[PDB]
Amino acid sequence: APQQINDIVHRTITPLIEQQKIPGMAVAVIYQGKPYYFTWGYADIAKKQPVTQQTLFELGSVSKTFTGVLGGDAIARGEIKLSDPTTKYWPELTAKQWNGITLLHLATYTAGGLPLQVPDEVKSSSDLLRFYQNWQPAWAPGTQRLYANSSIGLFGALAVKPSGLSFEQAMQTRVFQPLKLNHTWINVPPAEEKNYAWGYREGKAVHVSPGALDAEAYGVKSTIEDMARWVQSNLKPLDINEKTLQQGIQLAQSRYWQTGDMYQGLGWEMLDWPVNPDSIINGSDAKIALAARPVKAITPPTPAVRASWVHKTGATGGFGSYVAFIPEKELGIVMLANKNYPNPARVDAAWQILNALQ
Ligand SMILES: *[B]([O])([O])[C]([N]C(=O)[C]C1=[C][C]=[C]S1)C1=[C]C(C([O])=O)=[C][C]=[C]1
Ligand SMILES: [K+]
Repeated sequence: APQQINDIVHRTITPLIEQQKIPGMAVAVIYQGKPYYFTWGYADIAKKQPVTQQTLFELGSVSKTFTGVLGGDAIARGEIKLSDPTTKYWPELTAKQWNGITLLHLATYTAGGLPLQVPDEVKSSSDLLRFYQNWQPAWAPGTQRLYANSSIGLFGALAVKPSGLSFEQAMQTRVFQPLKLNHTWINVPPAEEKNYAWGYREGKAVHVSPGALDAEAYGVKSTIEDMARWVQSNLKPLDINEKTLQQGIQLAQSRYWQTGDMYQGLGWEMLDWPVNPDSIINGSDAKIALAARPVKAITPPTPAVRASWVHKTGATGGFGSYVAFIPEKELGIVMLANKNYPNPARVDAAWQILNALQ
């Protein structure tokens, strides 16, 4: 690999692993459209299994970027419209607070304060309907952004309804397969367990537990190679042969709302480049605080901007992931770890690396 990439990655990540006590980590840097991989430590401490380029990590909320692109692909296929009322897909949502809430609001966390998490007690389809029917919005739709699994999660579930496929089948056939993400999974098959890293929380080995809308909001597991290919695909959508998928990727990076320096896409979040780490942290869900922020609609949405820092953070109880890329520089990075460490530290490292290589 080019020495400049080798050096900045090792000089940045080694200290990070030491400071955060991360058991295992994989990093990919995409430079001028080529991936370079790095691994450290352990996927399974007790069984002494090292992290490799084939190790599966829980992506946590980075899964939302796949959900956003799958929704974009459905829009491109003419199956759904973001301007469609949620009730068009779920007529059973008869409670009056749902009047005026569209798929756009669900996809962008602007429905009026849907909760951060779906309660553990909510499991079945009937439980889910009851939960959304009982939810009382704090605000009118399209006025404030409140990051939430229950918002983009519902968007993903509804977006695939016209297809006639389960969410998992739609993701596999319309996104994973076309992009050759052959070691990316919503449910890890038994044959792949030998490569599934354990997450570590308070020193205990853990894997994510089943939950309602998990697949849609935080349930994808993937390798550093497939994630590098996902970044490549999002950096250069015009190279994608499947027209609706190319279009869907472009729709997911469009700018729908602005709050401060941040713009909300479908799954992806974007800031204009150049920008410093402090601004990225404060202009993203990478902050320690859970924040309600008024938003300004971008009418109509701005098509994907090349000079942007496009990114997404993700976590599960035992994992911490981060993806960021800058289209106009053909540069990107994926950082996958089996410990859920502070988001600001992820942004700091990613920025240090990409700024050095830009
Ligand atoms: B996402 O923003 O990473 C999302 N992840 C999950 O809901 C999956 C998890 C299961 C247990 C812990 S995270 C998310 C993460 C968190 C958090 O800080 O743990 C909160 C809200 C959403
Ligand atoms: K589920």
